[PDB]
Amino acid sequence: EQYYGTGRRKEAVARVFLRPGNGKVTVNGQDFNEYFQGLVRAVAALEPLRAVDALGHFDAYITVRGGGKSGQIDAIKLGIARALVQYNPDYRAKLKPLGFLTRDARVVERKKYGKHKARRAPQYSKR
Amino acid sequence: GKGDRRTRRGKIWRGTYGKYRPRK
Amino acid sequence: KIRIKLRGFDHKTLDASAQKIVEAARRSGAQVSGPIPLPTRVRRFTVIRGPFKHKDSREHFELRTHNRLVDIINPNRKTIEQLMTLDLPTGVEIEIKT
Amino acid sequence: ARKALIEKAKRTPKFKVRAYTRCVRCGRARSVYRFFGLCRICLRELAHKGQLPGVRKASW
Amino acid sequence: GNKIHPIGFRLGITRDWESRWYAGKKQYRHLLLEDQRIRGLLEKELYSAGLARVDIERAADNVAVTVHVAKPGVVIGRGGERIRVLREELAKLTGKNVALNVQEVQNPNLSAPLVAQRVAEQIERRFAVRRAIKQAVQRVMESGAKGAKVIVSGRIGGAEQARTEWAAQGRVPLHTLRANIDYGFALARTTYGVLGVKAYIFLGEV
Amino acid sequence: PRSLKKGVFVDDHLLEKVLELNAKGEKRLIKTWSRRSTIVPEMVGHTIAVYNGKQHVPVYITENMVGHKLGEFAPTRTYR
Amino acid sequence: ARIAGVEIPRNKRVDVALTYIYGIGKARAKEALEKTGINPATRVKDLTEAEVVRLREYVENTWKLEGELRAEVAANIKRLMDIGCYRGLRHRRGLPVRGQRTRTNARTRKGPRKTVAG
Amino acid sequence: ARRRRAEVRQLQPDLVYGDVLVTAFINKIMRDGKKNLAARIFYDACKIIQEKTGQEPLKVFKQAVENVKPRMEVRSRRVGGANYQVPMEVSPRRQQSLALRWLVQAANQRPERRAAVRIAHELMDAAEGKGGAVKKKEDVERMAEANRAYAHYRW
RNA sequence: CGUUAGUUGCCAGCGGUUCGGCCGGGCACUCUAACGGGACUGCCCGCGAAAGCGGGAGGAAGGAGGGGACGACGUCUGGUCAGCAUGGCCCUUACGGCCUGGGCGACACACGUGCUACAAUGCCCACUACAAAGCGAUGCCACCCGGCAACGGGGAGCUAAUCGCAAAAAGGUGGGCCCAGUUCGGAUUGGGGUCUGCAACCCGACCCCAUGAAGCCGGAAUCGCUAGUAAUCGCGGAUCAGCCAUGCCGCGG
Ligand SMILES: [Mg+2]
Ligand SMILES: [Mg+2]
Ligand SMILES: [Mg+2]
Ligand SMILES: [Mg+2]
Ligand SMILES: [Mg+2]
Ligand SMILES: [Mg+2]
Ligand SMILES: [Mg+2]
Ligand SMILES: [Mg+2]
Ligand SMILES: [Mg+2]
Ligand SMILES: [Mg+2]
Ligand SMILES: [Mg+2]
Ligand SMILES: [Mg+2]
Ligand SMILES: [Mg+2]
Ligand SMILES: [Mg+2]
Ligand SMILES: [Mg+2]
Ligand SMILES: [Mg+2]
Ligand SMILES: [Mg+2]
Ligand SMILES: [Mg+2]
Ligand SMILES: [Mg+2]
Ligand SMILES: [Mg+2]
Ligand SMILES: [Mg+2]
Ligand SMILES: [Mg+2]
Ligand SMILES: [Mg+2]
Ligand SMILES: [Mg+2]
Ligand SMILES: [Mg+2]
Ligand SMILES: [Mg+2]
Ligand SMILES: [Mg+2]
Ligand SMILES: [Mg+2]
Ligand SMILES: [Mg+2]
Ligand SMILES: [Mg+2]
Ligand SMILES: [Mg+2]
Ligand SMILES: [Mg+2]
Ligand SMILES: [Mg+2]
Ligand SMILES: [Mg+2]
Ligand SMILES: [Mg+2]
Ligand SMILES: [Mg+2]
Ligand SMILES: [Zn+2]
Repeated sequence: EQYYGTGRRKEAVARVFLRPGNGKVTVNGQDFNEYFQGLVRAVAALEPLRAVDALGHFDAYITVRGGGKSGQIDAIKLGIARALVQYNPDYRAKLKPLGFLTRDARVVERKKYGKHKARRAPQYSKR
Repeated sequence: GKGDRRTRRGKIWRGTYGKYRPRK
Repeated sequence: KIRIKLRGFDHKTLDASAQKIVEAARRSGAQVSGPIPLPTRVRRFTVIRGPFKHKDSREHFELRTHNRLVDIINPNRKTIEQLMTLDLPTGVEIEIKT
Repeated sequence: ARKALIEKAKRTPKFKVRAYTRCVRCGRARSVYRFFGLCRICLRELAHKGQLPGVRKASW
Repeated sequence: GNKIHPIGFRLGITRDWESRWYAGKKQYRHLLLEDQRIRGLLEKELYSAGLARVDIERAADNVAVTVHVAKPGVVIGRGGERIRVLREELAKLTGKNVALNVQEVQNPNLSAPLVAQRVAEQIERRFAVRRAIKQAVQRVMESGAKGAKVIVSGRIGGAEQARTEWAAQGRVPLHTLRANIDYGFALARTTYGVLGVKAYIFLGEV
Repeated sequence: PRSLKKGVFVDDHLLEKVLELNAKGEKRLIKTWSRRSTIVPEMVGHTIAVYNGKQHVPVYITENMVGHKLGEFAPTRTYR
Repeated sequence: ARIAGVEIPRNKRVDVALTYIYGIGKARAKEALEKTGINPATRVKDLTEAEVVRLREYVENTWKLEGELRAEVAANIKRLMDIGCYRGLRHRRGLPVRGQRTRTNARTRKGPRKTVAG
Repeated sequence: ARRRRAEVRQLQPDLVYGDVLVTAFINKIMRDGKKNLAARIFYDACKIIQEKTGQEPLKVFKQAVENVKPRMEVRSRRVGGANYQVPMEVSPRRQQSLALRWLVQAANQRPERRAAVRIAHELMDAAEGKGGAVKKKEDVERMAEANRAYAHYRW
C-alpha cells in the first residue's frame, strides 16, 4: 500500500512517502521539478529508484524542511532508499554497495574563539 | 558592489533600508 | 484551562518538580496531557580569560533556562488537594494561568 | 578604579546620558556585562567560585 | 599560566553551586548582589568560627541561607546570643525577613577552604612554611583523603625573591573530572606582603 | 548634511544675554564656553570670544555666517 | 543629440546616456525619461527630434546644470572659505571635511603619498 | 603527508555522463563554492561543442584532456649550492590534475565572451592538438629533454 | 535507534473548508528535551611471540566517527600594582575633589590588521524558493496612513515552540548592460533632510539629489587552510540612548 523513510542530511529532514503509482513526484505541494530544476544535482535524489529500476513503479509524496536545498536533495535520496528497503528488505543487499542508505554525518564545523572561521587563522607579520 | 549604499546589495550589507531597498 | 509554566536553571529540579505534580494530579483528575518539554533558552557569555590582553584566549559560559508544560485537563479538588504546598524543590519556579 | 568615580552610584546624573555601567564588585569602568551587573573579570571569578546559579562551562 | 579553577571546572558534576535559585532578566542582577553582600558580611563576622561554605537558596522572597562552620558553638553563642544579633543585622540590610541555618563540618581538616585558612593563619604568624605545608597534608592525609596538595606563593619566609612551595601527597588528578576534588583559597597578609594559599583535597571516585 | 530637524538649538546662557544686549545697543566682546549652540540672525554685528579649550578668541559675527555654530570659527587644534 | 549645455551622448541607452551630463545621475535620468514619456531603452541614435526637443525642454531648465552647477559649487566653497569657517580651513589645507581620520588613508583628499625620512 | 599515503579523494560520478573525470573538471571550474554555476557552464559548453561539431562531446572531452597530459616535467633539487631543474616522469594522478587545471586556466585566457564559449572552444582546440593548454604541455615537455643532462639526479 | 511526553507537528487518515493546520481531531511522523541503547579489533581471512597492522562482512557509524571543554615538573626576572587585592616609597588647599570646555579623532610620513574592489563564473532590475542560532516589557514592534526614503503618526499582538525582529544572501526563472575607467568601482565633495541625545564645530549614524577618485589582479617579500576544511554567502548577539562594528564572539547556506 504505502512505505516510508525519513532520511537526513546536514540539518534537514525530508519525509519520503512511497506508493505504487505512475512515477510522478510531489514535494511540498509543488511539482518535483518546480521545486528543483535550476539545480543540476536534483536528479541525484532519485538515484535509489534507478538502482533497483523502480522508476515507473512508485509515486512519492515528500515533506522537506530545514537546511538548504542540496542537503534536502540528499535527505530525499536517503528517504527514498529507506522506504525502498522497508518495501522489500531484499533491496538492502542491492542498495548497500552504493551506500545510498548511509547517513552523511558531516556538519558545519563550529566557530572557535581565536580563529576567524573555525579553522582559518588571522594572518601575522613578525615584523 | 556591497560598498555602493544606493544599490540593493550595499543596503543589505549595511543592513539598512531606503529607496533602493524597501521593506514590503 | 489550567496552564502551569515550569522554568528552572537545573533540568533535574524541573523533572523532580513536575513528576510530583503529575503523581498528585493523576490520582484525581483526567488523564493529564503530559510533561510536554519546551525548548531551552541559552544565554551565552564570552569573556577574555585574563585581564590586560591576551585577547585570543577567551572562555565562554552558558546559562540555560529549561521550560516545561503540564496542562491538567478537568481537575476539581482532589487534584488541588495535594497541590497546596507539598513540593520540595528550590531552584524551580512555577507560574499559573487560567 | 577610584572611589570618587563611583559617583555613578549616587547618579542624579543631571542628564540621562551620563549614566554608565560601573561593575559593582570591583568598580570596573570599562567592560561591564549588564545582566550580572559585574565586569568580565568579576564575572569569571564568581562563575568559577560557583556563586552564579545556572552558569556552566560552555561546551559544544 | 595554565590550570583553570577546579571548582569552576566541576560546577556541572561533583560540585553544586553556592547559590541555587531562579531569576529573569530583571531579577538576577540584584539577587546576585544580595548573595554577595551576604557572603561578605558572613566572611567578616564568622572568620574566627571557621566558615567554609555559605549556601544561598531562594524559592520566593524567602532566603534559606545555610552556613557551614567548623565550630557551630561560636556561631550560636551562649544559648543563642550571637545568632540573634547578627541574624537581625542580616534582615536589616536586605528587607527579605530572611532566616538562617547552621551546619557542623566533621573534620575541618577535610574541607579545602578550611585547610587553606589554617595554613594562611600559620603564615601570618610566621611559621616555617614547609612544615606548615607538609603538616597540613598530614592532617588531611591522616583522615580519609585519598589525595591532598598544598601550594604557597611567593615571598616565602619574607624572602626578597618570590618562591613557590609544594609537597602534595596521595593523588590529586585535576585533569579528570570524576572524583570530587575540593579546593580552597586563603590569603595571608604580612609586613613583607601578600601570600596566596591553595588547598586541594581528593576524596571519593564516582 | 547637517540636521537638527526642528527647534534649532541655542544654549540659554548667551541667548538671554545677547537679546538683552540688543535693547541697550551693541556691546563689546562677550564670554562664551557654549559652542554647542547654533547662530541666530540677531547675533549679527556682535563680537563673541569663543573658547577652544585654551583661550578666548574674538569672533565678529556677520550676516553670511548665521547658519553655522560657534566654534566653527574657533578651532581647537594647532598644527605647523 | 545635444540636450543640455553642449552634451552629445551617442549610440547608447538614453537613460544611461544622460549620465554623461554633469547635473544628471541615474535618478534624474529615469525621471526625465519618465515625465517626458520616452522609452528609456531606445538607442540615442534612434531618437525622434520631437522626443529630443522635449528632453531638452525638461532637462535644460528644471535643475541647474553643468556650467551653473560647477560655478555654484565653486562659489559654495569660496563661501565657507572667505568666512573663517572650519570647513573652510579643511578646504584650504586640502584635508578631508566630513570628519574623517587623517593619520592614515587621507590619500584621496590629499596629495598621493609624499614620503620623508625617519 | 608525513605519516600516511594521503589517499586520493573519490569523486562522485557525473550526474549526466556517470563519469568521474567530468565531475573533477566541473570542480576545477567551480569558484567560491558555486557548483551549480560551474555545472551549467560545463553543460552549456557541451551543447556548443556538440553543435558546432557533429561529434559526441564526451569523446572530445576525453581526447582534449588526453592531449594535454604531460609525460615528463622538471623539478628543482638542491645540489651543492644553487639547485637544478631536474626532469622526471609525471604520475598518472599528476597528469590528471595538471591536464584539467591547464585546460581551465587556458580557457579563461581565451578572447571569447561567455564562459561556456571559452570552455567549448578550448576543448575543441586542445582535442585537435592546438590551443593554449597543449602549449603549456608542450613547453613543460620542452623543459625535460633540455635539462636531460641531469637525468642522473632522478630521485 | 528506542522509552516517556504531547496546543512546533499532520488529508500519513478520514470529517468540515472563508482551501490558511483554518476547524474537528490524532500523535504516527518532523520536532522539542530528559533518560537510555549503540562500537568493543566483539566477528572472518592474513601477518605476528605479544601488543598490534592490513583487508573484509554486518552496521547510521570502526580502529581516536567528527568538534569542543581539558594544558604536566617547569621556562621566559614574560603580562598586568590601570580590573581587584597588595609591601614599600611619595602626594596631601595638594598628584586629591567638582564643573564647563578642549584632548584621547591631531598629519609631511612608515608598518600591522581588516573592509570594498578593479568585473561578463560579472553588475543591475523584477519575481520567487530553502537555514540554523539568538535577542525583545517601554522593549520587539506585525498592520494602516503620510513621506522617493531615512522616518513620523496611529495602532494589533507578544511576560513570547504560540507575537515580533524577518527580508535570509548567494540560488532559481525573466529581462537589461556588451568589454568600455563602463550600468565595473563608491573614495571625495556640494546641497537638502530623519533620528538618538541637554547638546552633533571640533566629533555620530542614516536617507535623498548631484559629484563618480584611485583602482584593469598587485615589486622584493609574505599568510591561511588537509573535509563541511579552504573559498564564498548572508543571519544573530555581547557592550550600547546613539554610533564611527569592515572588529569580536557565535550560526547556518
Ligand atoms: Mg496506512
Ligand atoms: Mg561557514
Ligand atoms: Mg556546528
Ligand atoms: Mg554600482
Ligand atoms: Mg581580544
Ligand atoms: Mg585603588
Ligand atoms: Mg553611556
Ligand atoms: Mg551533583
Ligand atoms: Mg617560612
Ligand atoms: Mg573530581
Ligand atoms: Mg563507571
Ligand atoms: Mg528517534
Ligand atoms: Mg506542542
Ligand atoms: Mg502529511
Ligand atoms: Mg601466529
Ligand atoms: Mg579493519
Ligand atoms: Mg570494514
Ligand atoms: Mg570501519
Ligand atoms: Mg575526544
Ligand atoms: Mg568522541
Ligand atoms: Mg585528558
Ligand atoms: Mg620586566
Ligand atoms: Mg613575572
Ligand atoms: Mg586610541
Ligand atoms: Mg507608501
Ligand atoms: Mg504554535
Ligand atoms: Mg506553544
Ligand atoms: Mg507556550
Ligand atoms: Mg540573465
Ligand atoms: Mg560609473
Ligand atoms: Mg586610473
Ligand atoms: Mg576592464
Ligand atoms: Mg591538520
Ligand atoms: Mg547596538
Ligand atoms: Mg568616522
Ligand atoms: Mg554587525
Ligand atoms: Zn569587576
